[PDB]
Amino acid sequence: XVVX
Amino acid sequence: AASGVATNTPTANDEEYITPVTIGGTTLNLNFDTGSADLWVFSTELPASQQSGHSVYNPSATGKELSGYTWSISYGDGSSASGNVFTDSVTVGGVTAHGQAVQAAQQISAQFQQDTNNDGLLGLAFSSINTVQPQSQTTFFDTVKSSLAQPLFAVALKHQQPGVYDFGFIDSSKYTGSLTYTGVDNSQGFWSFNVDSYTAGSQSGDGFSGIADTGTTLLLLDDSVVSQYYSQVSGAQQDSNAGGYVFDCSTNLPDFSVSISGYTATVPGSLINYGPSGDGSTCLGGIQSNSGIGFSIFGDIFLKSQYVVFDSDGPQLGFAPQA
Ligand SMILES: *[C@H]1O[C@H](CO)[C@@H](O)[C@H](O)[C@@H]1O
Repeated sequence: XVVX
Repeated sequence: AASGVATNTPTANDEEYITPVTIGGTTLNLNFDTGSADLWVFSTELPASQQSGHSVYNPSATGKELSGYTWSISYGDGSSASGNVFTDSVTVGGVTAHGQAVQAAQQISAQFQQDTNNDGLLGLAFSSINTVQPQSQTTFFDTVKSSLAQPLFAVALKHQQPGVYDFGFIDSSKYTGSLTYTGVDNSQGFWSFNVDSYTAGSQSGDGFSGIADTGTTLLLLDDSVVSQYYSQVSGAQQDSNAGGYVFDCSTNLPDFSVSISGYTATVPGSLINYGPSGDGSTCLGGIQSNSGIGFSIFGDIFLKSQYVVFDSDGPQLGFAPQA
């Protein structure tokens, strides 16, 4: 997997 | 003075790190994200079918509603969530924030509906980017910082082992040597710092800026840097099924380092093998493209090699190799  | 230690645990392949948080008496497993400033949780306001497989907050039990306040956030991977707001008591590693704003989800995108590993996010970026409307709220850290022995938090994320979030103190046993500090630019609300140069295996290049983000799984760099790195990995190829560059799991990977205020932060090639691409017999690289955004995201791949101090005084970031 993720990219916050 | 207060201080505390919360233990984090990676999910499969270290895709995310979760830590227990008690909200109004209920413990939820949240993803701590230094890249956003919203504390949002799965709640009883979501459709029953979406509450499945999660620990949920019930606002009516203990929260005080902020009539007319809403929140809505969209993340870098395209996921999003929205809802309403309540104030409640939030406890992290024994440190309690009274009257902390809790963002109860009313709507969540598919990425979140499919992830049963967490019950929401706890943002640790600067409060300047909190999405609550009409008046933004402070992050858990900003709410408690004046009560901590020191206004900082530190993190040790590990590869398939429990790690820690230290609040209000520095545990010197978590790293080797002394910490090296660099200034942070919080103008965009992130813990942004500059690197003076990088070394990708046999190639070195000029500096750039990036953000320290516990909420991003990989190390996302400029395409130029990614190319340079993978040009040294035999048989590396992009696999859209996997999400980027993949290679034979047995490949010897070059190390990646950055020079920060004279300190060389090195990510060993073994930490760059993320794991099974989940597409055949290859493994996914820990380094992937940042999609042309203009800055790098120092995600978990990078973080697993250092003990990092996020200090509100400066503000500044401290780095040292993990012990
Ligand atoms: C963190 O620091 C506080 C303040 O010194 C202690 O009371 C606590 O036990 C922990 O060491």
